[PDB]
Amino acid sequence: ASAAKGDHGGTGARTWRFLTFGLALPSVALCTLNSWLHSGHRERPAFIPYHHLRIRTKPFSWGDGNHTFFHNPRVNPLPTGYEK
Amino acid sequence: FENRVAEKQKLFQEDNGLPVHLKGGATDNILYRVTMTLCLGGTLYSLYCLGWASFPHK
Amino acid sequence: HQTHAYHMVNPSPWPLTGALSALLMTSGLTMWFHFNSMTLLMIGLTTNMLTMYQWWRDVIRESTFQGHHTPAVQKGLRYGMILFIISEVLFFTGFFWAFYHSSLAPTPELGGCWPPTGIHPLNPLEVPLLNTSVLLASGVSITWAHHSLMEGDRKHMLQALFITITLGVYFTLLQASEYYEAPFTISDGVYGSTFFVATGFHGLHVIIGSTFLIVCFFRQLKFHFTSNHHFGFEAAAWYWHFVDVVWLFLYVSIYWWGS
Amino acid sequence: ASGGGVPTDEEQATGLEREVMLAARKGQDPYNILAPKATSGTKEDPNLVPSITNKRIVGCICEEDNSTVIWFWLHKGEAQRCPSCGTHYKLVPHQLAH
Amino acid sequence: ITAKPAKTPTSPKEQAIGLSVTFLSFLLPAGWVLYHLDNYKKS
Amino acid sequence: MAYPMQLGFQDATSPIMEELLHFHDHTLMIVFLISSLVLYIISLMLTTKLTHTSTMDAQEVETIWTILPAIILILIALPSLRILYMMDEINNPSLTVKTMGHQWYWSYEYTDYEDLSFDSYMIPTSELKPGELRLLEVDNRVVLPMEMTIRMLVSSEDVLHSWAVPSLGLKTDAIPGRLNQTTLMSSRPGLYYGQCSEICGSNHSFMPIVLELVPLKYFEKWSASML
Amino acid sequence: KIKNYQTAPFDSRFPNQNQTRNCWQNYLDFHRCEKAMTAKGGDVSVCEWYRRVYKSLCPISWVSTWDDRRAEGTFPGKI
Amino acid sequence: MFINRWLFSTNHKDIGTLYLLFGAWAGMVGTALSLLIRAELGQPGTLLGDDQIYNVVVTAHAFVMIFFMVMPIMIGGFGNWLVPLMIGAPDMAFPRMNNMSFWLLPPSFLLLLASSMVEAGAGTGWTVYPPLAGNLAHAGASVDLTIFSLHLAGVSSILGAINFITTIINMKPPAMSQYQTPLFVWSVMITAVLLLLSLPVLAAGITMLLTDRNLNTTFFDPAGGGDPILYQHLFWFFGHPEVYILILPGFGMISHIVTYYSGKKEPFGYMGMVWAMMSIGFLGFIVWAHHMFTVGMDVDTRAYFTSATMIIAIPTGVKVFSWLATLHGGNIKWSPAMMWALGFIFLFTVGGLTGIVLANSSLDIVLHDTYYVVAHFHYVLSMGAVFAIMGGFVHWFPLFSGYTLNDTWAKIHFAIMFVGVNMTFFPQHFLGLSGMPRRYSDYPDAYTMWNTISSMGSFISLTAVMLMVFIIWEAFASKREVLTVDLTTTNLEWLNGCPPPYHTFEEPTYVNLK
Amino acid sequence: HYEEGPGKNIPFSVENKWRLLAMMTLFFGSGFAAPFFIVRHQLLKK
Ligand SMILES: CCCCCCCCCCCCCCCCCC(=O)OCC(COC(=O)CCCCCCCCCCCCCCCCC)OC(=O)CCCCCCCCCCCCCCCCC
Ligand code: HEA
Ligand code: HEA
Ligand SMILES: CCCCC/C=C\C/C=C\C/C=C\C/C=C\CCCC(=O)O[C@H](COC(=O)CCCCCCCCCCCCCCCCC)COP(=O)(O)OCCN
Ligand SMILES: CCCCC/C=C\C/C=C\C/C=C\C/C=C\CCCC(=O)O[C@H](COC(=O)CCCCCCCCCCCCCCCCC)COP(=O)(O)OCCN
Ligand SMILES: CCCCC/C=C/C/C=C\CCCCCCCC(=O)O[C@H](COC(=O)CCCCCCCCCCCCCCC)COP(=O)(O)OCC[N+](C)(C)C
Ligand SMILES: CCCCCC/C=C\CCCCCCCCCC(=O)O[C@H](COC(=O)CCCCCCCCCCCCCCC)COP(=O)(O)OC[C@@H](O)CO
Ligand SMILES: CCCCCC/C=C\CCCCCCCCCC(=O)O[C@H](COC(=O)CCCCCCCCCCCCCCC)COP(=O)(O)OC[C@@H](O)CO
Ligand SMILES: CCCCCC/C=C\CCCCCCCCCC(=O)O[C@H](COC(=O)CCCCCCCCCCCCCCC)COP(=O)(O)OC[C@@H](O)CO
Ligand SMILES: CCCCCCCCCCOC1OC(CO)[C@@H](O[C@H]2OC(CO)[C@@H](O)[C@H](O)[C@@H]2O)[C@@H](O)[C@H]1O
Ligand SMILES: CCCCCCCCCCOC1O[C@H](CO)[C@@H](O[C@H]2O[C@@H](CO)[C@@H](O)[C@H](O)[C@@H]2O)[C@@H](O)[C@H]1O
Ligand SMILES: C[C@H](CCC(=O)O)[C@H]1CC[C@H]2[C@@H]3[C@H](O)C[C@@H]4C[C@H](O)CC[C@]4(C)[C@H]3C[C@H](O)[C@]12C
Ligand SMILES: C[C@H](CCC(=O)O)[C@H]1CC[C@H]2[C@@H]3[C@H](O)C[C@@H]4C[C@H](O)CC[C@]4(C)[C@H]3C[C@H](O)[C@]12C
Ligand SMILES: *N(C(=O)NC1CCCCC1)C1CCCCC1
Ligand code: CUA
Ligand SMILES: [Cu+2]
Ligand SMILES: [Mg+2]
Ligand code: NA
Ligand SMILES: [Zn+2]
Repeated sequence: ASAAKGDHGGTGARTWRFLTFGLALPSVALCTLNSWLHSGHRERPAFIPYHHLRIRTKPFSWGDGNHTFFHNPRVNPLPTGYEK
Repeated sequence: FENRVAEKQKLFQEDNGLPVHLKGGATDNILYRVTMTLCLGGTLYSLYCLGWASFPHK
Repeated sequence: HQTHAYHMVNPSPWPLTGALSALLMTSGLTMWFHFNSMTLLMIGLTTNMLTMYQWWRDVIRESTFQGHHTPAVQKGLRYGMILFIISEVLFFTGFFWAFYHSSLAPTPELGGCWPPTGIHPLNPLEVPLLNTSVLLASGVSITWAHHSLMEGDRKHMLQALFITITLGVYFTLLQASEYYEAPFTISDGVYGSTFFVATGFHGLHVIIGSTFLIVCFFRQLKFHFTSNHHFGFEAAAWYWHFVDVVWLFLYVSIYWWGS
Repeated sequence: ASGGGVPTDEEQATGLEREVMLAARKGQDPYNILAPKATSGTKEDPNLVPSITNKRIVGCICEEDNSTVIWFWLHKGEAQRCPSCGTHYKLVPHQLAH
Repeated sequence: ITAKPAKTPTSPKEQAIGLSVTFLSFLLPAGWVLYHLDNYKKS
Repeated sequence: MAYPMQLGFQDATSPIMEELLHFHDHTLMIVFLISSLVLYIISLMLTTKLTHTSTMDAQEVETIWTILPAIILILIALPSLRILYMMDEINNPSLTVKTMGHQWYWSYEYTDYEDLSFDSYMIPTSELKPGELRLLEVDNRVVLPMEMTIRMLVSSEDVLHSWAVPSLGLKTDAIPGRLNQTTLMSSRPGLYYGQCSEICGSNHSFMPIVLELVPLKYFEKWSASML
Repeated sequence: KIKNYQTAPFDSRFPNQNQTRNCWQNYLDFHRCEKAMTAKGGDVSVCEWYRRVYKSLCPISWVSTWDDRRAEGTFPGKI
Repeated sequence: MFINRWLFSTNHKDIGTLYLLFGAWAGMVGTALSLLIRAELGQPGTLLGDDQIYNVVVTAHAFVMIFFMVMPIMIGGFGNWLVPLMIGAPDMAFPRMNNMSFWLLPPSFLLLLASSMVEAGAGTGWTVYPPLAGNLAHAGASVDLTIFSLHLAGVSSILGAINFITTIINMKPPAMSQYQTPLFVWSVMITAVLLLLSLPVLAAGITMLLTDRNLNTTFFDPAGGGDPILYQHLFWFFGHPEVYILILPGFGMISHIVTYYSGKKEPFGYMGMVWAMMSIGFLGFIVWAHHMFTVGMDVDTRAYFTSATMIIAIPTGVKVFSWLATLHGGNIKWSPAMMWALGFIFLFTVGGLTGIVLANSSLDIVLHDTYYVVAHFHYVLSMGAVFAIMGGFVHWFPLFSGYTLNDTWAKIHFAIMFVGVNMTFFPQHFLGLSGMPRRYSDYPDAYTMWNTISSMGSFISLTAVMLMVFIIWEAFASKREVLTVDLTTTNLEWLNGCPPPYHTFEEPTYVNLK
Repeated sequence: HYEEGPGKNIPFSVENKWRLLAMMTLFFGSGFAAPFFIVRHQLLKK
């Protein structure tokens, strides 16, 4: 490909700055717009004690040894089901 | 800010026979002794931990 | 006197302290994992930080201050960095191999399907796409920083490098948020396993790359870099691209194709 | 869109890096970064081997594309010949650092 | 290769001593452990 | 089983193992030839006062010692691959038996019709009956019909194990969560031995496999009574 | 009826040494079939083949485990 | 001054020395471990206990011989000592990082000793396969300490590889092309590239095992949808290249020893030797599954791996025949070193050839996990690798120390070891064909004779090891200082005297470009 | 700067052949003995 733009006669500092502010950052702003729009907590799914999930072959070296490191009560059930 | 590299160049090229890790002054000495103490101490501590775990506590 | 351009390094204690810090951390993790104690691990991490700081400090002293980095010494450092990145790539290779092995032939325990039964994948068009535009954008800004530095523009080099770092931090925060919002955990089978371990390690590389960039930032402020000699910056930038590229693969494989 | 403030090598290079740079500028090579071009190697036109002492190890690649290199100490004095191809080498002692 | 005469010659007697000491340093400790192997197995 | 002072392979009990004995003989000859050729050449180079220390040209003899070995390899690969594919041939078995490896014994399941299954443990040295083989006897043998194509499925319920029977040329790893297949066909009636072939802990050396090959008829009665 | 089964015949879909899927597939197929028939008012006897096959190939413990899970509601497979 | 020199070193020679000392000590540990194995197998019955303690010994024997003896000696020892001297370099590119490669080893070795001290040790085999290595069949710290030991050993090697490759590419005389560097230098670089590419995969794999054992991941656990066979692939992808990593530097030394004692100024077919090491190194990355012929793979896959594995015999053949062509027409000096090199050429070929037997998946079904494999690898390692180390050791000892060894004693040592190793491993081919499995503390009665002879052979080897320690003492005790060495015109490492000064090549060599 | 030449480029002393014999005997003897004692250690735990 060749993109859809042009320059190339001499790729220098001004050109890359132009790309930072004119392409790169605006793209980040659009994806920031889209993301903080499609967010919103999705209704947590019903708990089913599936044997291939919530694995516990050895307790974690922290807490009560049953909570994952970034455990989120709202969405991460314990092997026995969601928390109170 | 101002460019003070020249000063630092002078200090580090100063012929005092000091190895680069201590050529910056007394602080280097301190940091070194702290580092070395932690390493040697922790290592000793680690040997103790090994000795402890080597035997059954039934 | 020497009539060659190579660097004869002053006897240093850093290799030993680093070696010992390695022993303290591995020993430390074992102590943590089995004898419920973090003391050793704590000391290990500390001596390690101390070692790295002093070791690289000396490297800056030997180069910027002592002039030991002749074109030949610098040429060697380029090779060293390229070889280092290569081994880091191969390390990831093992993880991508694990991912593809598990995802292409889902076992009966997963319900013979991918993603496994009971796993609800994040949407690749949401935070993952954002994360992607963030890293790609930092790639553009770091390139502007490089050209600014080569063109002798101090202000704009600092400006661009700062933007790059912010983006790296932004990515790191977004990813930590995602880890917390994720309905699945590392304990959720081979899917959780491959996901967090791969993106986990990549997350760590991003943190390291960022730190490297920050070091360059401060060395820039202190005028360490000349418009023609700034290998520390070049290495940090190569490392940054490496990190960016690994993300693209994670994105395409785990987040997009793997959902 | 542009400005300055970043040092140059000419303004900031120090130590050996600086010497190599200055030497290179004069068209010299005190730090052996370049490979010396050979003379005819005859008794009359020997290869001049710079040195800072009274002897220097010489490596002779007798014929182009040879994989074996002939090594020997070239001493101060009468020209010596490669034990393999017989080309001549003569040591031309000291200086470098004024 | 050419070399100078031994600066501190090791007589045949001396060599018997080094050899014997060397062999024993390997053989003794091991032999002791191996000897008491039954005293270890059940104790 | 192996006999005292055995040098080669245990006698072939299946057509495939026979095939392998012949292939191994073929291979071993080449190995012997090449190794003795090399030892000979070494002694030839070291037994003459004549010398030639000047530069020797290589782009000529390298052709010889590149093409020759290449040919020799093809001479080994052909019959090797013929036998490999032969082992993969579709055969359509008359019976299917499963074996699960456990720490430290094997369990067997003949579930084609009835739900027959049993554990197979090594007979302790102290409880061996006179004439019985130390470390090799098991309480319950794997009774199977002779001269019939049997499908053996292997797996494990804990760590890895490997189900092997040398006289038949068999060795299939017992991996938990996996079902490995192999075909068994004994040309003769008898007792055929094997041992766990994958490190599995404390008693890896003590969990043998003993097959009892009998005529179809006896196999049937045996099935019935093992209910 | 069209039976007289000895053992599970070679299945061209699973021609290699790894038969894990062969057992799995047949176990699935049987319980899927048994479901639709017990559903639409039909005879489960048509599902007989798959039961024989998975019976032959599947280790007792796998079948047992799978059966226990279908009952518990935690069977990962789609039936 | 002592600490500055031996603990804060930045000198390639001193670092190489430290490596030699470490490897020598490690070799004693591995020998002790090997003797314990043969003692247990010396007579039917149980000597130490069940398979657990026995396999903790078998596992340790392997890690120690491989990671602490062979690699430190060949790569860290001979590599650091000779590479700079052979290209006329003042030192290595990253002299400080080099020092760290060394200091990571004692810690790494410590973790290994720890692992065997705590709990019931790690009786897993050096391959450390799950589930046996998992937190259920091997609960406790043992296996975790073993993984950590490998991690440290791995970083040490990766750091060393980065240093060697950079030094060899960037620090040769300006006029010297890569096609003008000695074969040992080539061997070291190729080994380094193999390390750089393979160890990271190993690291990935043992990390996944660590997390399965400690963070509830299920990479190799079917319950979570994992696969024990995934581990085997990751392990062996590193494991095969590793065996080539263990032999390549040996190939390099053999080329130098054979050329030297043949009174030749160069090895036969230099470019053919370079091509051969590169091909071997490459092929070594695409043949790993030959260690998994019984796990149950598709027939096509097994046919590919049989073929790819056999091809390696071609480049290896070129090397063997070239060493013979180097001996051809030479004024042979029957030195102890030459003897080790000749034994190497023969014994290695044997082990390589039986390696070719095993490459046939068909036959491997029956030979896999039997003593035939143990016989194959001990010929190439305990005879190949080890003989290259011994030959290199006696040849260069005078260079490193400044003293000469007693030649007659060295010849006696060679003879004892030769008998020992052959008596130990030859009969194992028999035990293999007849079905004796690997990793067994006891065996059926029929295997008694060969196991008895093998163990006797191992004691002979022990006598040889003890003798060598004495011989090294006698050299240092008598102090016969070196005067002159022959063939220096084609052996640059000797040109600075014995031992060379702390700093060599302060003034680089002179090399015309013409 | 450091000592150079035979017997000086090493971390142990070779001044006295007997003191040296002792060093070497401890050095290699310790390495060789280690496995035996660890085995004893393991048998003495249970
Ligand atoms: C130590 C115990 C020995 C027991 C011996 C046999 C007793 C037989 C009774 C009675 C004998 C007759 C009745 C039984 C016949 C059985 C035939 C069989 O089933 O057949 C298969 C069997 C038996 O094979 C044989 O048919 C035995 C072959 C023996 C070759 C020996 C070379 C020995 C050299 C030096 C002595 C050994 C140590 C050094 C070995 C050094 C490496 C070879 O199993 C093998 O395949 C074993 C070998 C595996 C491959 C090694 C390959 C390269 C080896 C040597 C090349 C040397 C070349 C130069 C020539 C040799 C130069 C040195
Ligand atoms: C380099 C590798 C190496 C070496 C040299 C050896 C050497 C020996 N090995 Fe082994 N061995 C392995 C690597 C090695 N081994 C591996 C990887 C395994 C498999 C592990 C597993 O199954 O998991 C194994 C397995 C193994 C088994 C099979 C265990 C089983 O399946 O139950 C046996 C059995 O007899 C054995 C015996 C021996 C013996 C008696 C020696 C003797 O020949 C040793 C004699 C002494 C030496 C060769 C040491 C000499 C070197 C030095 C001491 C350096 C000296 C100092 C200087 C020069 C400076 N080894
Ligand atoms: C120094 C170490 C070393 C080296 C270089 C090799 C080299 C080779 N190895 Fe081996 N190997 C090991 C160490 C080594 N190996 C170890 C440690 C194991 C077991 C690991 C474990 O499970 O613990 C092992 C296991 C092993 C296996 C697995 C067996 C099993 O577990 O069932 C196989 C399979 O193919 C094999 C093959 C080969 C081959 C084909 C070579 C080839 O590279 C050899 C090529 C050499 C020659 C062929 C000889 C010289 C050539 C000629 C004279 C030319 C003419 C030849 C012909 C025409 C054939 N090796
Ligand atoms: C913010 C993004 C960046 C990620 C990293 C940041 C913080 C975590 C701390 C260290 C991580 C460094 C590397 C990755 C190692 C393990 C995977 C971690 C990735 C991670 O952080 O995964 C988390 C799991 O945490 C866990 O167990 C983690 C448990 C933490 C202990 C670390 C375990 C130490 C093991 C390291 C092995 C070292 C070997 C490496 C050797 C390299 C070569 C020699 C995910 O959280 P969760 O609740 O399960 O699911 C989310 C549900 N809401
Ligand atoms: C599905 C899997 C998922 C995982 C995927 C994850 C990530 C993707 C992978 C990669 C992307 C990452 C980063 C890319 C960005 C920058 C890298 C830096 C490159 C750079 O910018 O390189 C420059 C030039 O090219 C040079 O080096 C050229 C010289 C190179 C020298 C070093 C190489 C030496 C090593 C061995 C040599 C190999 C030999 C080849 C022949 C073998 C035949 C088989 C710097 O100069 P220098 O060293 O002085 O050389 C002088 C030659 N001009
Ligand atoms: C699977 C196993 C494979 C089996 C291997 C088979 C081995 C090959 C067997 C024979 C090879 C034949 C090569 C013939 C070359 C002639 C030898 C000769 O004589 O060597 C030189 C040729 O140079 C040259 O090729 C250089 C010198 C000779 C070059 C070749 C010598 C090496 C041959 C191999 C050495 C033995 C190792 C064999 C390995 C198995 C001599 O030079 P000229 O006469 O011009 O000058 C002398 C002056 N005049 C003119 C007055 C006489
Ligand atoms: C690379 C260029 C050279 C080209 C040669 C080709 C070699 C490798 C690339 C091919 C990879 C894709 C092939 C997948 C297609 C088959 C799908 C499949 O299903 O394969 C799967 C595994 O593939 C997997 O993970 C595959 C995982 C990858 C393994 C390959 C290892 C090499 C990686 C290291 C290279 C470093 C590169 C640096 C990166 C820039 C599972 O195995 P099966 O046996 O089917 O089990 C199913 C049974 O139930 C029935 O028998
Ligand atoms: C929470 C955060 C903590 C996490 C742990 C890791 C922390 C930080 C890692 C970030 C790496 C910082 C590295 C800074 C390096 C500074 C030294 C430097 O950049 O040194 C430069 C050389 O390159 C060189 O050595 C290049 C040196 C390359 C090193 C980069 C490699 C990354 C290493 C990661 C190691 C992690 C280990 C963890 C162990 C458990 C100096 O040469 P120039 O720049 O040309 O200067 C000369 C001019 O002034 C002349 O005019
Ligand atoms: C379970 C936990 C396992 C933990 C294992 C940890 C092992 C070690 C931890 C401590 C190591 C950190 C301390 C700093 C190391 C810096 C090496 C460095 O920066 O070395 C440089 C060379 O490599 C270059 O450039 C290019 C390459 C730079 C490589 C940087 C070092 C990274 C270490 C990799 C280990 C990562 C471990 C994995 C962690 C996730 C500089 O070369 P020197 O010889 O110094 O000097 C030469 C002079 O001319 C400089 O003026
Ligand atoms: C695999 C490597 C090992 C190879 C085999 C070792 C070779 C022989 C070593 C001899 O060593 C010893 O001999 C003893 C017996 O001869 C012991 O003494 C013991 O036995 C006695 C006499 O029977 C007593 O007098 C003492 O109390 C005693 O403990 C014992 O201490 C030991 O040092
Ligand atoms: C190779 C590169 C990487 C090297 C290894 C990586 C090192 C990772 C360190 C992890 O350490 C931690 O461990 C903990 C456990 O000890 C935590 O505390 C916690 O754990 C507890 C102790 O049981 C609780 O009291 C608390 O709630 C708390 O979350 C914790 O925050 C975190 O810092
Ligand atoms: C061309 C190249 C280097 C020659 C040089 O520039 O000196 C040489 C070195 C080794 C040679 C190879 C090795 O000798 C091995 C092979 C020998 C066969 O005679 C031809 C192909 C063969 C694969 C050779 C092809 C080519 O002549 C190679 C690759
Ligand atoms: C063994 C490995 C898969 C490892 C894993 O299961 O994770 C697989 C992936 C791709 C396979 C390769 C590719 O599918 C291409 C080739 C296909 C042929 O039928 C066999 C050899 C062949 C060269 C394969 C060998 C082997 O089975 C490979 C390399
Ligand atoms: N990886 C590596 O050094 N890259 C990163 C890893 C995270 C911490 C900073 C460096 C290694 C490559 C070789 C194998 C082990 C990982
Ligand atoms: Cu079961 Cu070994
Ligand atoms: Cu291999
Ligand atoms: Mg196996
Ligand atoms: Na025994
Ligand atoms: Zn010449």
